[PDB]
Amino acid sequence: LLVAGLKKEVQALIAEGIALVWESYKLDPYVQRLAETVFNFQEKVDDLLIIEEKIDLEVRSLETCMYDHKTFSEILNRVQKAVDDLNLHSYSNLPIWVNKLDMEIERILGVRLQAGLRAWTQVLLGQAEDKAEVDMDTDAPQVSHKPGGEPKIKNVVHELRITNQVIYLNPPIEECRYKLYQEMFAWKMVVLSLPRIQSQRYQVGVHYELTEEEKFYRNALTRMPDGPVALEESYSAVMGIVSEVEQYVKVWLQYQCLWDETKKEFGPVVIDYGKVQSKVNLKY
Amino acid sequence: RCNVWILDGDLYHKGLLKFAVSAESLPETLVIFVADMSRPWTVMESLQKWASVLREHIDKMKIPPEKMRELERKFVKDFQDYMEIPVLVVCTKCDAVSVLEKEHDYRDEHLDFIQSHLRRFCLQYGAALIYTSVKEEKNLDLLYKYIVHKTYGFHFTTPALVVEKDAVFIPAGWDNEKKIAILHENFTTVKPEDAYEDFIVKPPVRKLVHDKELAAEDEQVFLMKQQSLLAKQ
Repeated sequence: LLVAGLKKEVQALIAEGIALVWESYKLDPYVQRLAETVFNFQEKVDDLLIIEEKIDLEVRSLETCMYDHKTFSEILNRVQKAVDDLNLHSYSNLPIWVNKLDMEIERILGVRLQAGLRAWTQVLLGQAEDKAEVDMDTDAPQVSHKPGGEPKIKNVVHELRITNQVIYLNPPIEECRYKLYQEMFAWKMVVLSLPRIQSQRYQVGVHYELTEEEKFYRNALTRMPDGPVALEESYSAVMGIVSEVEQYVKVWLQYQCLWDETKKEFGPVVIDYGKVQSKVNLKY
Repeated sequence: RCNVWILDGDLYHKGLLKFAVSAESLPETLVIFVADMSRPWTVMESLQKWASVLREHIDKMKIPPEKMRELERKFVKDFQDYMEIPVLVVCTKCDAVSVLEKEHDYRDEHLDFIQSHLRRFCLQYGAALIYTSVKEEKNLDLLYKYIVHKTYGFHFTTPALVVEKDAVFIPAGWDNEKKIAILHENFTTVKPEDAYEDFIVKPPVRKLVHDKELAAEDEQVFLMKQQSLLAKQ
C-alpha cells in the first residue's frame, strides 16, 4: 500500500512508452524519464524495507517486553517515530497501513493485558507462584519476563476497634472493596493508558477530533483473546476475599452483643484485632 | 455507607452485573439510570438498552416467583402510597440544552417532546425523574436527598417541578398520562404519537470519511490490461 502511489507512476510511464516507437526521437527523453522514475521507485522501496522491518521488530518486542508502562511506552515511542518518518516522506495509503498496524498493536496489548490480569488475579488469591518454585532443571535462561508481569498488590490492612462498647471497622469492607479495585485499576492502566499511534501526529494542529479512545489504547480490554473471562476472573477474586473478610468481620461484630493470634490475612487483605481481642477477653 | 456500582458502557462488560447485585442484596439495591442530555437523540434508545439488560440480568438471577411477587407488591405499594426494585432516572449535562437552542435550533416544543417521552417511559417502568447539571451544580443536593430517602427510608419534602425545561424533577408516583398531557398542549407541529427518530434527528457527524484504498495494479493485471489494449489495435 505504501508504494502503491510510486508503483503506479512507473506503470504510467510504462503506459506512455507502450505508445512510443523507435522512429520517434521521443524514445531518448523517455529513456531519461523512465530511468529517473524507476530509480526513485527502487530507493523509496529500499527505505521502507528498512523502516518496516524496524517496525516489525518493535511490534514483536511488545509480546516479550517487560510488563511495565515505561517499557511499553518506550516501545510505542519508537514505532511512532518510524511512522512519523513514513509521514515525513509522503508515502501513500499511510492511514490504512497505520490503521492495520494500530490494530496489530492493540491485539498484542490485548494478550499482555490478559496476562497482566491473570498474574494479578493469582497475586490477589495467593496463587502467584514465587520464583523459588520456578524449576531449576530448565537450563534455558528465563530472561523473557512473565507476560503478566509481577504485580505487587501492597498489603491491605483494616482496623477493628471498639469505641464505647461499639465495634466498628476503620477501613470498611466497602473501602477495602474500594482499595482492592483501585489497586487493580492501576494494573489495567499499565496497558490502557499507553499512547495510541497516530499516522498524522507529525501534523500539528490538524483539525481532527481526538477522544481518549483515539488518544490511548482504551479499547484493549475488548481485544482480549479469552474474552472478558480474565476480567471476570479478576473481579471474582476480589469479591471472595472481600466476602471472607465480610464473614470474618461478622463473627467479631457478633460479640457486640456481649455489651448489648492478633491479626488475620486474606491474601493482600490484613485484619488487625489484637486491640479488640483484649477488651473482648475482659468483657467475657 | 452505600455500595456504589457504575458499569462500563460497553456491553462487553455486561457480565460484571452479577458482581454488583445478588439475590440477597437485590432489595437493598437502588438502580440509577443516566440519561445523556448532551446527546439527547440516543437518550431513549440507550435507556431501553440498559433497562433491557437489567431485565435479562434479573431473568438470569432465578428468583422464586413468590419472592418476585412480594417485591412487586412492595414496589407497587410504594407507588400508590406516594403523596406530595426502584428505578431512578437522572438526566446529566442538561445545560447542553443551551447549545441545542443555538447549534440545532431547538425550541420549547422539542424539549416538551423529549421530556414527555421520558415521563411516559418512566410511567412504563415506574421510575423517578430528576434533572441535573454538575457544570451548573443543579439539583445535586435534591438528588442526594432523594437517594438517601429511597435507600435508607429518610424523610423527603421537596415538591415535584415539571415547569422548568432543564430542571424537571418528578418523584415516583407523581407522573400520569393525564398529568403528562399538559406538555402535549404546547406542541404545534408534532403530535404525542409522532416518532422520536423523525422529530429529533441523529446528526450525521462529519468524521474524516476515509478515502478508497488505492493500490498499485499488479504486474499481471496491468499487463493483461496492456494486452487488451495492444490486441484491439
